[PDB]
Amino acid sequence: HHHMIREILKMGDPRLLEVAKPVAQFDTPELHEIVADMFETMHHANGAGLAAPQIGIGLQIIIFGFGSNNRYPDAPPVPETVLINPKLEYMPPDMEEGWEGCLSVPGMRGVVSRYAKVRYSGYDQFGAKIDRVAEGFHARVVQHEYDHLIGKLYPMRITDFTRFGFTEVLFPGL
Amino acid sequence: HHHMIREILKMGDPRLLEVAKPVAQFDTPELHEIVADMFETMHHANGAGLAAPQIGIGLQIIIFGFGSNNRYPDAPPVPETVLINPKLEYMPPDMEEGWEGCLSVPGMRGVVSRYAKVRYSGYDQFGAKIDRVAEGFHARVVQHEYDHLIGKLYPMRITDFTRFGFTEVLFPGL
Ligand SMILES: [Fe+3]
Ligand SMILES: [Fe+3]
Repeated sequence: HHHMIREILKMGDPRLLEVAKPVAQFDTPELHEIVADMFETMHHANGAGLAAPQIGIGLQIIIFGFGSNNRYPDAPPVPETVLINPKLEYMPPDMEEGWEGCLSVPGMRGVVSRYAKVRYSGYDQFGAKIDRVAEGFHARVVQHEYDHLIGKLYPMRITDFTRFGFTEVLFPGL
Repeated sequence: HHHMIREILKMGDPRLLEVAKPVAQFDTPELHEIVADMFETMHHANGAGLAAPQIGIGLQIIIFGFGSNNRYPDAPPVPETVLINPKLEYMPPDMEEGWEGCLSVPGMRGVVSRYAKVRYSGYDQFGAKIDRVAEGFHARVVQHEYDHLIGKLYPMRITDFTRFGFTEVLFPGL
């Protein structure tokens, strides 16, 4: 055996449009391996977050968080988190527009409106409960990764396609 | 003073969102050079068509046509055409969906609804009048290149973002 980093599926793959299945058991060796592979893939690609369907695993698992990120240099530190079987609550009415990218949409960015604040709950990989209120970029990452679990990619959320394009044109300094 | 092929602007460049100005004088040395550069750029990139704003020239000039095209291998021959100051007439109600790409959106395809038939008129680079009715892929490429003159790129026309993604995933053989 030689370890191979897991590849990220690109938009157009029908697996990214499926609705992920819940994780039935926590703290299994296999789940610890999945989480390790997700962090390895996310870190190698300078991701802000990653959802398991993006590496072909149809499960409700998301990871996110960094101290600094050079694909999103304006983003503040976000707590490193493993969030399994998430439940989100959106807090209307305050929305914020922001530029988003996605490792499954390589080379692009677009403006997406997100809730300024969300509640999220779920479980870590050991089965411990998580229950938080998030705002700003933290809230944006959680919404973006949650969307992957319900088959949504951020171009589906864009309303203004004059603000969608290639990162090297939109953000040359990056 | 070596000739440099003109580069194709990528989506995100604000020049692609502008509304192109009409050509005021036909049959000038400058116009013949623009047309030559457009064909050079289009052919090198296997384009089905090209609009002057895509090479940074804010003028109402489109070119299109080929015997065969390897980015759209199912497309039939389309008459090679230079169309300046185009006037299009859309013919409702018959619409057709088809997979479109764009040299300004490298690496992607998406399903776009177009009129099955259009009328188009305008002038060639010598100032002679052109007036045709086009159907199918011929009508599709004329609509696609005309859109470039009014600041529209095909993701602005997509309504089903489950059918938008990377060419290498959607069409592996290409
Ligand atoms: Fe994503
Ligand atoms: Fe185009």
